[PDB]
Amino acid sequence: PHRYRPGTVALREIRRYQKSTELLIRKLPFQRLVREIAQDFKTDLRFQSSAVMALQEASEAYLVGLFEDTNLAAIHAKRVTIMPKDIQLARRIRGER
Amino acid sequence: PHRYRPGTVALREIRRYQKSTELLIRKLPFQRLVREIAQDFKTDLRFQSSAVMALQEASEAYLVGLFEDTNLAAIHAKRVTIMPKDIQLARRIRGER
Amino acid sequence: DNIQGITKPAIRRLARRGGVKRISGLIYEETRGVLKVFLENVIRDAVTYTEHAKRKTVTAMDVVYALKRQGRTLYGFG
Amino acid sequence: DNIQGITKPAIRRLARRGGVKRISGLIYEETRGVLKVFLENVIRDAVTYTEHAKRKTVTAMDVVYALKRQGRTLYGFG
Amino acid sequence: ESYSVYVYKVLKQVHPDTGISSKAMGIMNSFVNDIFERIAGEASRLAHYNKRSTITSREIQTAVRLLLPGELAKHAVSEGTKAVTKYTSS
Amino acid sequence: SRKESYSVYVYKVLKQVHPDTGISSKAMGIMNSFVNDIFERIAGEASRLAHYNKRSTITSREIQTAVRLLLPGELAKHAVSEGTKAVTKYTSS
Amino acid sequence: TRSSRAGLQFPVGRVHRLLRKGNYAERVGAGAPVYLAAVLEYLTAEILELAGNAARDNKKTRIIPRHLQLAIRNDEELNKLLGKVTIAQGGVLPNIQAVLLP
Amino acid sequence: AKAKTRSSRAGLQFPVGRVHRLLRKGNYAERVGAGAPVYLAAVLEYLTAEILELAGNAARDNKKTRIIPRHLQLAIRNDEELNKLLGKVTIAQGGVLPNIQAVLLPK
DNA sequence: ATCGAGAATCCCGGTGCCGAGGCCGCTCAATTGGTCGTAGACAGCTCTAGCACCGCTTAAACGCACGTACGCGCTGTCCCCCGCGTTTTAACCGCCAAGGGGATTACTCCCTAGTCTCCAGGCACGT
DNA sequence: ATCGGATGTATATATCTGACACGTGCCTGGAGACTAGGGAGTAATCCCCTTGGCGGTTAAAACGCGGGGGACAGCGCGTACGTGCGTTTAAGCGGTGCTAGAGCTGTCTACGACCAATTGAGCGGCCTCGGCACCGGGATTCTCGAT
DNA sequence: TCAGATATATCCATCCGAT
Repeated sequence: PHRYRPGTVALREIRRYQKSTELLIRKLPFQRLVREIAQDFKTDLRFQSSAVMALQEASEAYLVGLFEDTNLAAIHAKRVTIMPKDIQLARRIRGER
Repeated sequence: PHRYRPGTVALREIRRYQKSTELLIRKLPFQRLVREIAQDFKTDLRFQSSAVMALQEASEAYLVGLFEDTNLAAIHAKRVTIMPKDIQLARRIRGER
Repeated sequence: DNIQGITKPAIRRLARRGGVKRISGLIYEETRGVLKVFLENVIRDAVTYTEHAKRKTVTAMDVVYALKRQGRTLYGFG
Repeated sequence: DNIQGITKPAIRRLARRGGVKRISGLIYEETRGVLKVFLENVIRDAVTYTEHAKRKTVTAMDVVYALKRQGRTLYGFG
Repeated sequence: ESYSVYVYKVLKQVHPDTGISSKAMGIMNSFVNDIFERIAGEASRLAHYNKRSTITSREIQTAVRLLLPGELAKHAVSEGTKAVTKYTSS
Repeated sequence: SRKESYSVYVYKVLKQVHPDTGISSKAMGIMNSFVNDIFERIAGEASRLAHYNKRSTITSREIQTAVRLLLPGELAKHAVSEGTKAVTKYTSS
Repeated sequence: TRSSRAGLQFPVGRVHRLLRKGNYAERVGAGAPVYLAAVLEYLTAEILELAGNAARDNKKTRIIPRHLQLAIRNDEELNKLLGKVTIAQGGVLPNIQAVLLP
Repeated sequence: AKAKTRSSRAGLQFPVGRVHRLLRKGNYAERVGAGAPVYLAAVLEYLTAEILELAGNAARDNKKTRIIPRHLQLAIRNDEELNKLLGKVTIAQGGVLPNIQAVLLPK
């Protein structure tokens, strides 16, 4: 019926996702990935739950910061969409690479 | 009657400067600039020449890195000439505010 | 294989909180790679810290020590 | 107005050493501003260190410490 | 072993009708510990710098001048000097 | 008074590595400052690690842990191997 | 108690034993721990009043870490001191670039 | 009896007693062991030898006998591990490694 | 899709120069050989929270059409940065004098560590 | 500009509930006194290292003037990408049970702090010639208007 | 031990789709 013009819903969800404080990432897949990565360095380890929570918080915060930086990079080139060139630029400048 | 193309001297000076390791900045204007800045905190201060040289090296290295970043940001933007939007973006992404 | 545990909607939600309108289809793999490399970069120090103490479990203080080592201080877990 | 002692050719030489090819006219003021800010931020700490030791002459090692504050770690002197 | 009741008393001094969560308590404890660590480390490093052997008021005043930004430094050093002179007065 | 420097040792190491190569004084200052920086960084990391475990002394193993933390990747692999070889030399005495 | 002698709230004894046991220096002075107590009191007081103001701006009588994030990020001087730190469960202040809006 | 230096017992070249005195004076902990300074001296010696090898190679490459800071800068910038260890340090009088962007090259 | 005048650059060889390296004399910090208090190496006991499993439920991830807007290529305009000649001027080098303060040395004194003795307020605990 | 319907936004009402602030007990850390001696404050002296100026020199900075090519505005197209809809999946959630290992307790001995001789390696002063920068000349290779 | 999360009716600011 009423077909929404694209972009307006995309413009939405900034209000709700900037006031929310949730983790936005599933718990069990993340814990399985953490255990998979830790399997390489040393076998037969056990993980504290609080450590997993803190890891998740740090990781999501780092991704949010990187996305902010790459958005600011992408708006420069008179474009609106993100391109992996922008990610490469952002990690190139700030000294991570 | 023989005039070079407008963009060929640039590469020659890139080469000769990058194979160079001199100071590239006059000494007396920098010394008087440092004294003018330092007069605002505690008057009648007596600088040491080695400190002046250290400030020279640190500041020049910082500027060289900053223009490298600016050139990279500009060449991302399908352009050759740099404009102050590039320098402002590079300063902001590096986190200096 | 567990790197595919991060589906597209999670990435889109993170990007929306980041403040973006439109994302291309190539972003997901780059985000996955950056996430993964960050994980081993942290976990290496974490496991070293827990190994020096002659234990078998990574406490939260180890993770906090690992994060502070790289200059990314975290508050909330002591 | 001593800040205008940093001439146009000097900025050109530094830009060339950076590895840029063509520069617009308005860059000069921005460079002269950012360099001024950087010198402010260094000299403040250096003067603090020299003032603490009841001295009135600024030695180079104090500048080395001051750069060490921002994590620049100048080599050579001292 | 934490600074639990002290921040609560300070809050009662400034805001007699507001509460805090446990998570806010942890954030306060960790923040105070971090700031204390920074100040103590800078003071120790500066005390070694001058071939000195003790920690005095001058060293910490210099460290506070060095770490905090401009406007906060004046207020902090003023309140600290007020505290030390009230202490030494009696 | 007297100033202390790492000049003689590094000169001996150079003559052990490359028989016929010279050195300028500025390079010597670079080497001295580099050695001081590395020593201070390692010592600080080791001291913090010893505090993290409610210890009160400096043994070799936490130095090894600090080396494993600070040096990037494979460059540590030789260094640790260089350490254990040296220390067991001294234990034999 | 020494804390009441200077009229503060933070303890002189705890910071004193921390300074001696933390092995920063061989010997410690006398008025230095008091100075630390003063500066810590100042920092905690200002941050708590800022957080309380931000909380009552949301018709709330309790402090939550969201209020702390909003308060910390809203001051230019405080943002400079804690630029490189992530707060657990804190969220991010709202911002939208102008070009995106139609 | 005849006194033998500890650095000679281990066969090292960097002094050991100096490291021990510095660690005692450096106020890092209450007390120190005997097995630490030898390990630290070995690590320092290995690192400085590793850098000196590349420095000498770089100097030899341009038919020169001495060592100049330009050679050290090139040696550090060439090796990726040493670059990572020294990623935020400025070498005075060192210059910059040669690099020219590909797009900027004329067609 | 080539070439030659010309301009920038590599190479050989001669020249002076200054500091990198070597030699020697003189110290104090490293070395030996002892003693002595204690930190943790070691063994042993406990109780918890970390791991594993299962059944149920539902919010969410996914595959699929479908219309579209914007990313990108193209064309065209025009203005402004570069290259080159011409004309100052202030950086720079070498020289000189002068005086002030940053280290030194000696001397004395007072402030915190140490030791012991006494006493409550602040950490678990319960509602 | 303009309105209509239709989605998603704040606001009040009611209803649990689970952290929450408020008492309680007791012992481990916090004061209070006396001493010493070693580090730190103060007086006096030099010598060197910085400041300041003078005059000659020319490398580099400043000014002016075509002119080509890079920045930028407008047009057009087609495809990757938003958005709803039906459908499947596995993440949460709540129980239950088993046990490896974190964490605390009690000894004693090997180990490092510390002190009194003991001496040789490392620093400062004084040569000195050989690698290295400079310059001058010739030989070499790239460049752009010409083909 | 009650301040606050949450179910329920509603709710006002906005946007497409023509007009």
